[PDB]
Amino acid sequence: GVAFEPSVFPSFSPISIEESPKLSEFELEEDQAIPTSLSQISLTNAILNAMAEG
Amino acid sequence: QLVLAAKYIGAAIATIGLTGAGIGIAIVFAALINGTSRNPSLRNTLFPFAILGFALSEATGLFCLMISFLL
Amino acid sequence: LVLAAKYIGAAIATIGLTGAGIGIAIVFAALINGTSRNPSLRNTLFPFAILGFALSEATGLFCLMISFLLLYG
Amino acid sequence: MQLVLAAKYIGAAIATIGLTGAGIGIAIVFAALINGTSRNPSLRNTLFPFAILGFALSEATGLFCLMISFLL
Amino acid sequence: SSWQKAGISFNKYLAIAARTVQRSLKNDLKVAAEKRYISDAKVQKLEKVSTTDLASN
Amino acid sequence: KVSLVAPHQAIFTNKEVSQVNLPASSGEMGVLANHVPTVEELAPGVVEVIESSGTASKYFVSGGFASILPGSKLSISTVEAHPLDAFSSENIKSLLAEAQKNASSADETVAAEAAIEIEVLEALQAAV
Amino acid sequence: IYIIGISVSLWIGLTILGLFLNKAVFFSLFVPSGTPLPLVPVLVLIELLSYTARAISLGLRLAANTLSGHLLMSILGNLVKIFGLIPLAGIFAIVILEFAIACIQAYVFAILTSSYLKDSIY
Repeated sequence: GVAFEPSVFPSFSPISIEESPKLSEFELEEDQAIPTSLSQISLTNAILNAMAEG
Repeated sequence: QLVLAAKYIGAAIATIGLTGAGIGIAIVFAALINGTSRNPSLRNTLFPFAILGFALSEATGLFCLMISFLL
Repeated sequence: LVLAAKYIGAAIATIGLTGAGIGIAIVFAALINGTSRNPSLRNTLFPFAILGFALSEATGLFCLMISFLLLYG
Repeated sequence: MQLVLAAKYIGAAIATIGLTGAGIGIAIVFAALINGTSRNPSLRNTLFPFAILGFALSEATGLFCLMISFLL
Repeated sequence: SSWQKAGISFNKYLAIAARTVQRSLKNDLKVAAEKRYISDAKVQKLEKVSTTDLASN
Repeated sequence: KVSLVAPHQAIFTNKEVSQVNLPASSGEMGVLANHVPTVEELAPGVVEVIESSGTASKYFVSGGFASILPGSKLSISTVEAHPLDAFSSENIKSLLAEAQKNASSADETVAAEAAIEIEVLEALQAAV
Repeated sequence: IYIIGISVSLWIGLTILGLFLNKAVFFSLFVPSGTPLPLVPVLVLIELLSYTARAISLGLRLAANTLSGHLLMSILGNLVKIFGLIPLAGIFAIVILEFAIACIQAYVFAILTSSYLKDSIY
């Protein structure tokens, strides 16, 4: 509550979210948008958390 | 001559049960091939249920074949 | 008459070919759909398809020998 | 009689063709109960009561068809 | 819906459903809630240090 | 054990729950004790969480992604989560009437946005 | 047309089997998937045996098309004895499907020959 530090957070794309190790452990609908929807929702969540901390 | 004629036709009507034994060996292999790609049921685990499940489905074909072969 | 009933044993015994013909396509449908999910290509799913097809084809080979033996012996 | 004895043996084989519906019926309820119990959480109740009652209804077709072939 | 044919992804579909549910609720319970659906930010794509036209929807 | 955390406040936070029924994309799924892993998208329905007895809290979620971990953990991440008593019947009829008249009346994304708002307003008004 | 179609299809099947056997004299043979098992020579119902079944299936298109046109004699006596306009719509749909079956049979025969030429060079 006095000092800060410059951190960084990586964001995966749609091609890297479906190529994980335990990505097939949960029941996900392969017919609908599941790989592209996970990367698009994570981009807005990571930008809001970084802007709030900044 | 009626007893010898019915013995030849009995070997053909008893072979109608091969549809369940032939499709049953492939139904157990289709679920094991699709489930092994989900990572990682390879060595043992799912291999023991596929070997034991195929022997139970093949018991119906071996028992039905002995009836037509006993004529 | 034994020659009249011998010809009928080679026609009704061929009814078991429906399970052997559909079994080869059932194992091939699961292997083709599972290989497109990345990356069961070399061995794994390809090696189990050769061994799995021999078990389903064993019922058709045993049923064909019964009808073939009545037409010759 | 020769005609009465020949029809009794043929009747016991044609009536036994209905075992395919009774045999596959017990496996259809068992396949849904095995896959449904893995999705949480009906194991000893809920789905356990419908599986015991559902198997008795499917087995009624095999018991009724067996009495016809046994009495012929 | 059919949001895959347009240029709406998962971020634009989730923001449209949250803004429509807040406006359809109680009008008196809108305290500290109108600022989460209104922004004055702009976007301008740069090239080479020149930039093009500034857009803000 | 639930982890229903929104993007403005925390509802479940700590693991102190039992059963929870949330509307997903397919059907109205419901988590029990040791739930299986299922990461399905949540639709605009009612997300009720039964607290042991009949102390359930009906929370009208706006849609998100119900994540179920393998260690009997349910993470219901939604954008907005409000109760059923925080909505008005007179104000809900004004939003549904304006979205029906604006649908199929223009071009661009004006007619496409009115179809999604009319379907979400009709489901919340029928659960009173 | 029926006897000439079966004789022409038998000559195409013998040429496919002779071309694959001539290429095996200088490019090994094998032609069998091995996966730690055996009894691969007993299931030799392809290559040589597949040419006889493919020639009878492709050559039967000429006999099947003539059977659809010859079936109009039984429906002509009943329509000249409900309204008879239902036979004109049914004969037009069967004639369009029979003419379109020639293009599907020609594409199926060319696809079967592509698998034999690719496997003989691999």
